[PDB]
Amino acid sequence: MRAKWRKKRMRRLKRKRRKMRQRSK
Amino acid sequence: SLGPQVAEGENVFGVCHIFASFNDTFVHVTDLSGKETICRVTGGMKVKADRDESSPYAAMLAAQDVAQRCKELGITALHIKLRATGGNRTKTPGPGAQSALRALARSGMKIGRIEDVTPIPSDSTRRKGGRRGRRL
Amino acid sequence: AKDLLHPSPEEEKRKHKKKRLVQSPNSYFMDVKCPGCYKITTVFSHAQTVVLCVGCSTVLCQPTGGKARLTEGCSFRRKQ
Amino acid sequence: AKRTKKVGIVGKYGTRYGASLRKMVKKIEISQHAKYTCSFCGKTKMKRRAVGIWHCGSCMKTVAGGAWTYNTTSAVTVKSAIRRLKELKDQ
Amino acid sequence: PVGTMPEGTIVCCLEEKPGDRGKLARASGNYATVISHNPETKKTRVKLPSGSKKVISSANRAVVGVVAGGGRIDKPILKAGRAYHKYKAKRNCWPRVRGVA
Amino acid sequence: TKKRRNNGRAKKGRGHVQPIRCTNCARCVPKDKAIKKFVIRNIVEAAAVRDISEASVFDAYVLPKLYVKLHYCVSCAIHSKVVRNRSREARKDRTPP
Amino acid sequence: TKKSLESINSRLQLVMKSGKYVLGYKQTLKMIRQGKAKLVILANNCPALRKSEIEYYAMLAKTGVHHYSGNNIELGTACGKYYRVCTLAIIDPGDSDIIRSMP
Amino acid sequence: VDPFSKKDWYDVKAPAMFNIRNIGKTLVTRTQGTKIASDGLKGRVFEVSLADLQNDEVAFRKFKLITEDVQGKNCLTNFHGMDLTRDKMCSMVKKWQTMIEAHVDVKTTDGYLLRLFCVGFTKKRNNQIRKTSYAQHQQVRQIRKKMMEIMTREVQTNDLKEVVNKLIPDSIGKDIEKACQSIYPLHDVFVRKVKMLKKPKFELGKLMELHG
RNA sequence: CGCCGCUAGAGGUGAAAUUCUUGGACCGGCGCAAGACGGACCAGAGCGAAAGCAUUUGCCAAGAAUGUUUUCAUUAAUCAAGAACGAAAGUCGGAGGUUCGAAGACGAUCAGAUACCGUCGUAGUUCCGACCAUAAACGAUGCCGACCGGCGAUGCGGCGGCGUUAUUCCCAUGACCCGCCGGGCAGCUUCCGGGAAACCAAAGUCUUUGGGUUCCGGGGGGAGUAUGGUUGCAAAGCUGAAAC
Ligand SMILES: [Mg+2]
Ligand SMILES: [Mg+2]
Ligand SMILES: [Mg+2]
Ligand SMILES: [Mg+2]
Ligand SMILES: [Mg+2]
Ligand SMILES: [Mg+2]
Ligand SMILES: [Mg+2]
Ligand SMILES: [Mg+2]
Ligand SMILES: [Mg+2]
Ligand SMILES: [Mg+2]
Ligand SMILES: [Mg+2]
Ligand SMILES: [Mg+2]
Ligand SMILES: [Mg+2]
Ligand SMILES: [Mg+2]
Ligand SMILES: [Mg+2]
Ligand SMILES: [Mg+2]
Ligand SMILES: [Zn+2]
Ligand SMILES: [Zn+2]
Repeated sequence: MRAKWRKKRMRRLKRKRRKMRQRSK
Repeated sequence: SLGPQVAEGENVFGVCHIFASFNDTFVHVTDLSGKETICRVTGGMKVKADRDESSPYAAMLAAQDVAQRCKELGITALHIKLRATGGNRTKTPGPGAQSALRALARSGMKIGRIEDVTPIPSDSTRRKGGRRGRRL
Repeated sequence: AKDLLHPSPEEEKRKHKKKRLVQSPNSYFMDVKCPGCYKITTVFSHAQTVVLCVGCSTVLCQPTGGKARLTEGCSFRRKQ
Repeated sequence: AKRTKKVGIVGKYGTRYGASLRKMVKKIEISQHAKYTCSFCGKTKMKRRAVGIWHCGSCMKTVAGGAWTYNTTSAVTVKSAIRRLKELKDQ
Repeated sequence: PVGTMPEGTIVCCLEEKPGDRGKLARASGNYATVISHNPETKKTRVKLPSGSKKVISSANRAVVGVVAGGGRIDKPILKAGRAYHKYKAKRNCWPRVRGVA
Repeated sequence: TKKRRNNGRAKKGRGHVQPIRCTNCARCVPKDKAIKKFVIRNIVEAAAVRDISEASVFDAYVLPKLYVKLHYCVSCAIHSKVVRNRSREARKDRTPP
Repeated sequence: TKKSLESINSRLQLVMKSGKYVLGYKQTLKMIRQGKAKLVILANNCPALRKSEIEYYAMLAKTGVHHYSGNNIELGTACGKYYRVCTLAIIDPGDSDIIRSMP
Repeated sequence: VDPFSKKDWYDVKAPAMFNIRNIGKTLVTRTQGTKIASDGLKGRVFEVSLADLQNDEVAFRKFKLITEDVQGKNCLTNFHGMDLTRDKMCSMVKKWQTMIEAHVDVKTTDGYLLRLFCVGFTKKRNNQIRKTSYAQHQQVRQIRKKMMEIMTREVQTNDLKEVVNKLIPDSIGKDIEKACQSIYPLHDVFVRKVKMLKKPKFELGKLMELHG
């Protein structure tokens, strides 16, 4: 696994957790 | 028919466009103006196989057919213009031109001066292959 | 063992202006014998501005980067 | 004192009709309510009349301008093309 | 008249037929493009604001420039009140009720 | 580690070089990195020049030359047999005969 | 054109502090009737009636006319004052040569 | 069907004072109702290279012709433009030179206005060690102004007959070569292209004047 | 796209097909329209603080370097906080849409392909207004100042050379050739020394250890992640720990 795609999948997980916080503020 | 000229000693000229690509070879006979097509036989008109229409064996058959039709219609000499896919593709001609020039010079068809009028763009417009392009 | 105390004058001429010891200026003051009536004018060598005689109102030195090129061949002297 | 930080002139509306719509209306409200330099008398008295019409206070020379500015940039391009086609090859 | 002006001239308030006092391109901020003059068979192509290229006569007239008031549809109406005043100024064209409703 | 002092291309003073497309695989490569040569051929292969010389109208008064800027990239140039590999002491060399 | 424009602005800078000049249309009327004015400067966007009247008075009273290609705001900037001016009359230059070079 | 048995042959007459007036023979379908034979033949052009027109000059400097009309089974052509060959244009382009370009519009004496180009390459001197041979670009701007200036006072005061008679020995290129050596020794300055963009009138009387 | 001539195939491949065609494809000759793009000339060349910058001409201000017996008189170097630009991609308005082309749709290979090959094609790629401030933003090498080898070169200024060649002819710049000087992109050799070596005239003047100054590293993961603060319309950016 590339460091680039590890960073982008952790970025997608960060966006998912941000949407979870916006879903339950 | 007799056509253009009787009492030989003066040649009747025609422009022979040869468009060679990596997939097909065009031989085309026009007058000195540029509109009146005299004969036009491609590679696929002489070769049944689609992978062998770019072969130099297709060029011999197409050029002999065109040289036969030109001797039937009565024109003597040819000014050969040579061109390829030069807009964005490879500017070098394909494998058909090397055989087509020999097959025109073999059976009649006295050749005048040959000029390689190839369409060369100014400043390298956008290539079809993309970023990293052709692979294997 | 290079002799830095008493070097060669040709070597110190071929060196740069400020690298040498005394740091003497490479410029000079030249005497132009203007052919107008009689006047001889002292003028700096690397003349930045134009040089006009007050008597004949002719151009003596053209402004040129480096040193000033001259007019018709007036003489010049070196006084140091 | 800087009372408002983002709404500007649009704060007369309030909480209604969207942030992007208020942001897009902000620049053209500033454009229609700003005074412009009169090209004839040199003053800043170009007040907006009805839509498309500008009016200078001094010397009363009413001019037909853009709908929201004094000169549309497309109209300035049209004026440049008109003078180019005028002095190009004598009509 | 459009036969006098050269090609590419940006004009407005032009005419379909010669002598009807201005029909085409009359809305605010619109223009036509004059091209393709012909000495024989006196015609002229004009590019209209819809993008259509119409062949018209060469004797009809047109004022040079664009119509003032361009960019009028840049601002949103932003409420029902300005739409009510706009359509009350224009004509009763606003009983806009949904046909499914 | 470093394989080359020049790091492939010849960019030393400037910071950006315009990419020029390749010929075989058509990849945009900067021109100081891409293999840029200039092929000079006869317009007819030398085994077929004699046939046109025998069947020519003029008495050998025309001899055209075909000049093409050839522009390969180093990813396909090794496959295209131009830029073959060398030794560590052989990478310091110049224009081959 | 840089030589001509920077020359005109430098001559105005020198007349600004060296010589004596008058300002405004009503004062240039008295100066062009008394004949003290030698050169007048009109703005680009001055109105045509005032422009033709000042040109008529100058060509009756043997006075040069210079049309300054510029708005009256930058003409006031060129004469060096914060307001705007459309009509100048250089009645006495200090060390300049506006009334010598151009006419 | 055999349409070439029905097709007709017209021979092409070049205009005067090249050396001769022979070009070749072209195909005409025939005249049939609306399609007159003098319709497309007026629009047909030609593109011919030398050693047959200019009485044994160089093989490059091609010529672009266009047929004005036909007169007694002989279609008479007229000058349309002038080009050079691809191998000559791509030749004399060395990797260590400086290629100076120029182009200018100019009107002739009559109602013909044309657009002509100019190409120049640098020249290494005899016994020169420095292989670069570049310029300071101020002489390049000055020589672009110079080559734009020379073509004005040739082609403005001369119409087609005199400018073709000046392009017979390439006197424009030799004049630029003579007036060029004070700046730089530039190598084989040619014009490389000129084409006609505006044509005023048919002018059969001026064509008879071109015949003489 | 408009016409003209001929004709059964033309594109696309390792090989075929998806695509268009007697409703004329493709090919040649002429004209028009659209927008993108500045090759060859173009180089271990130049400029710019970097990102970056290549058709001609005009205008607008700017700057390096050089030549200065010209001017002021320590006005200087690096920088917490703060600020100006900042490739490409992405977001919000207005104009169109040439080519390419994320996604998407098929046609092929493959046991399996949605990928590598091909055909069509949206967003985008263009320009004008704003936002985002990121890269292998590289020379993986902070800035200023001195010293410590040579050589052949290149570009930019200055100087010298009854040397060579160009105008019409003394008068002056033009081009070549030889040498020197100032900073610059550079190359070869070397035991001058460093370093683990590759390699480096800097990555040297470091146990014989100290010229000034700014920022960061303390095994690998967790992790540039979580929680806070802050900027942004958003994607996200900056600061950024602990358990194990
Ligand atoms: Mg990757
Ligand atoms: Mg809208
Ligand atoms: Mg509705
Ligand atoms: Mg409703
Ligand atoms: Mg490796
Ligand atoms: Mg970079
Ligand atoms: Mg169909
Ligand atoms: Mg075609
Ligand atoms: Mg960007
Ligand atoms: Mg939107
Ligand atoms: Mg496509
Ligand atoms: Mg996929
Ligand atoms: Mg989106
Ligand atoms: Mg970073
Ligand atoms: Mg730093
Ligand atoms: Mg020099
Ligand atoms: Zn007013
Ligand atoms: Zn390649």
